[PDB]
Amino acid sequence: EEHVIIQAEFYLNPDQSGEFMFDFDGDEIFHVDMAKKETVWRLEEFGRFASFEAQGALANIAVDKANLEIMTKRSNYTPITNVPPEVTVLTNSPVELREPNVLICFIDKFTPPVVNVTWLRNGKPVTTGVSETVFLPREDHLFRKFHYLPFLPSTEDVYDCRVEHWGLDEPLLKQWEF
Amino acid sequence: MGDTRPRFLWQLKFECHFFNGTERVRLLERCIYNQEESVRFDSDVGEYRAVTELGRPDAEYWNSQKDLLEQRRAAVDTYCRHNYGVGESFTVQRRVEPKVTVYPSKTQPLQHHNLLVCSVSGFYPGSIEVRWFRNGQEEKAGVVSTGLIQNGDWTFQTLVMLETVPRSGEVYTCQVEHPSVTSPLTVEWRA
Amino acid sequence: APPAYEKLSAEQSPP
Repeated sequence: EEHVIIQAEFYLNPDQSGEFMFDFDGDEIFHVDMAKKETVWRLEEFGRFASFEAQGALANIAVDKANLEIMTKRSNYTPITNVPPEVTVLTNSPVELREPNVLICFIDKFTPPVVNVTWLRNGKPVTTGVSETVFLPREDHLFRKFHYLPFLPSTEDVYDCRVEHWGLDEPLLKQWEF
Repeated sequence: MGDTRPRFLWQLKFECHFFNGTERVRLLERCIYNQEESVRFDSDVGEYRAVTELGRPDAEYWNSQKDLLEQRRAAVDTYCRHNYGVGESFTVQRRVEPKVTVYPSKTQPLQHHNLLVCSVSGFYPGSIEVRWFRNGQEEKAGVVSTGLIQNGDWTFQTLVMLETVPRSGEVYTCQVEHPSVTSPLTVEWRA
Repeated sequence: APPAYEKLSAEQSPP
């Protein structure tokens, strides 16, 4: 195997959440924002190199939605078994005091694709400059997701990636500090 | 979180696997209900096959449609090879050089011992080899690697540590081999 | 008209 390109989609009830995305060797090329009906490129340059008509993704999602309901009944209404996430927090480069860096919260091997993630600095939520990915596919059919927090290293700051998922009995908090 | 109502999930995946560029291409289409893969279309098989009893109805219905079966059989060219070519220049050919630094761990649990750290980051693709040397002789023991970490942003990192008992004069070298560079990258730490 | 990624269409299931 030299490379793998995967067109992955899903529809989830009763949340009525759908997703359409392409990835290359585990990295997302793009996904379609269902609300804004538009292709969202993982790296900005991709959209200057290629294109994707979002409408077609919506078409597929509609079919996925109709097939889920069909499959829900065909299975004698069998629900999914929640698999809680494995969470880790790392910086993307070695940390140097007062040198801009980025904290990455890796949320892995969980299902269904619904999760609540919050970055905490010394216990209080931080939303400044944060970002995140949509749900990425896995060979075992569970999901991956990443959250990011740019920050300025300090000897005084303590950070936590707070994660809630139906497979967890309480919020999971993974901390990191210089 | 609240809302413990039962959830029902459906996934549709089309995997295009490429070997030696596009000389060998395989399309693996798979349907997954919750966590169970129920039906698939493997280009190496030519038709839909039920993985579990749940998918039998779809395999039958889908295999009944001849035009669908034909487009699927030619997908390896109209879909897989097509998309592979669309991004070949900025994906398969993407190459970002690692940034390598060596430093002693800020946490040393043992006197007379020095846990050395080789940080390798911001690289792409993920294929890489990191080795430690002591006076130019490869250290095959006492090495701890965090493993390959995919950052989610088309970039990778990896951390490789070396357990050492340093004696003055020794030269420790972290060597990195990656497709982005022609000759190994080396960074040394002197005892 | 930059090269376009092409999708494979989802097939409708029977009951």
